[PDB]
Amino acid sequence: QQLNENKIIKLLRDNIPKLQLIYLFGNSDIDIAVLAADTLDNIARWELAQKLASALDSDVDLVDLRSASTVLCQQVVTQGKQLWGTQQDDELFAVKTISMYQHLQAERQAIIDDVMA
Amino acid sequence: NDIIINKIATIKRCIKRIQQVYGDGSQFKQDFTLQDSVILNLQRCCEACIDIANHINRQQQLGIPQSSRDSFTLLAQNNLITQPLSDNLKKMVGLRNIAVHDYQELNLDIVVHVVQHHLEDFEQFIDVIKAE
Amino acid sequence: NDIIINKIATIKRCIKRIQQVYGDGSQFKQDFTLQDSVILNLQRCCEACIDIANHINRQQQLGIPQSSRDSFTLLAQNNLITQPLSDNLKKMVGLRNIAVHDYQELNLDIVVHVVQHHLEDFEQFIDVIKAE
Amino acid sequence: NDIIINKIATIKRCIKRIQQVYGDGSQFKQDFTLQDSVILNLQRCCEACIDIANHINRQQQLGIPQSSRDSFTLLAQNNLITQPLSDNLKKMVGLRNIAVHDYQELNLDIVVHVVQHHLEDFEQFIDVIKAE
Repeated sequence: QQLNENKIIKLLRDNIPKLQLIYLFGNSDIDIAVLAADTLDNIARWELAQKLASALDSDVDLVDLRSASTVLCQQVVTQGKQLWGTQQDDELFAVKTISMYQHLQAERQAIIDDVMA
Repeated sequence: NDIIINKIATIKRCIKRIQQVYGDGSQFKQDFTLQDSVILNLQRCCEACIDIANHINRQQQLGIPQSSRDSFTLLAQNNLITQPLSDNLKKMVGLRNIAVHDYQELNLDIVVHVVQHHLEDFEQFIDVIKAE
Repeated sequence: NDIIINKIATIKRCIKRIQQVYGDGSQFKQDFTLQDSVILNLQRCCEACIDIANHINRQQQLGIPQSSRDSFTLLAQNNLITQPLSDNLKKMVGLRNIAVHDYQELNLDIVVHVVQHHLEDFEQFIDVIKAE
Repeated sequence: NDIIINKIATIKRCIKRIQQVYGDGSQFKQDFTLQDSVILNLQRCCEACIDIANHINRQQQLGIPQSSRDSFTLLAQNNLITQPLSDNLKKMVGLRNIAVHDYQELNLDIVVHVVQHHLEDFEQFIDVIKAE
């Protein structure tokens, strides 16, 4: 398992320029999230996900924490293990996501109340 | 509906405030109070647009929003607003999140360009939603 | 903590901005621009306090709050800040929401009273978090 | 919980998509594109139901589901759903596998029967999970 983590870390670092954070969350797909100084190209992001999946012999979802939704970032913050990156960036991203998720929960409360009877 | 009317009036008032306070824009980079007023009224416009979009999504059960930007995506893929207008409103939502959540140094040139070229998007959104 | 340091610096700058723009308060209820500036800086103070509360809650593994007021509630339940300070900060959050989202008629007298008597709550929160 | 909300919203979206693309059914058995859309959205409904069932089995610690059908058996054993509803969801389980491949001559009648008689089962699962 730890050997699998190193493959993920090095594969992401060797293909993502100016990479800042690598989180691992989630026999099906391996759930990886990344934050860099830029937003990954959608097609290129999926291509890197498929490269990771072929290297690990298991499905892989690569989450761009710069373009992903607030709910997904909140899930990654709440359960994701940080594989790579400084703790300062981790704390910054965590507090950003928590504050934005609180404001969003304030925003979308009526819709959730309506759809859930 | 009445909530949509109130939020449309709020957007119009905030746009008038932005246009009145900005002036010719010479003293913007110099007066911090002017910048504060313009930023707050832009944020208010974004909040009112988000509230309108969320009320419409709740009225028609278009789904739940995954983010503040998503509140307009759920409109775009329902053929209620055009993709360029949706993308511009999502740009406004990104600016608003930058302003209030402070996860990046706020860029004043972006603010000037949005004031000069993106309030038209708020008025287009008013036009589109008014004929509900 | 560098994040706490930067957030405290933001709160201090915004407190100074509120105090300077308000001045003696003779033109406050007459000039909407000063009102907008003070509202925006109060929002900045509130958001920075909310971010600090969320950071401290995640750091000490006290729980991830669903609302911004729940973060101050957690800080109080864990005896990190006092209940009166927690209630004061949560009512400041309520004032910010009133002023920004406009779900009730904004009372400028409350903004004046907060400028006169309630910035000390931000100062006290800074001094309590500083001596962690 | 956000997972359950999103999965319920996805089931609702896919049921609306099925009901819209199918229409009255006069053009369905003639156009293969409508059949493809209906098959895909039915499989999406079934997969989302299985996901909700597995998440509830893991949440309330009802047991370790040996299969995707056993995930509904765990819900039925603890009287969270009725046995007829569990058996109908198990019916839907076989729908996704059968409709993957392109034996059109058999599955067409089966897909029509499912669209006519088994969307109420998805809605009923949505309703009974909603009460949690």
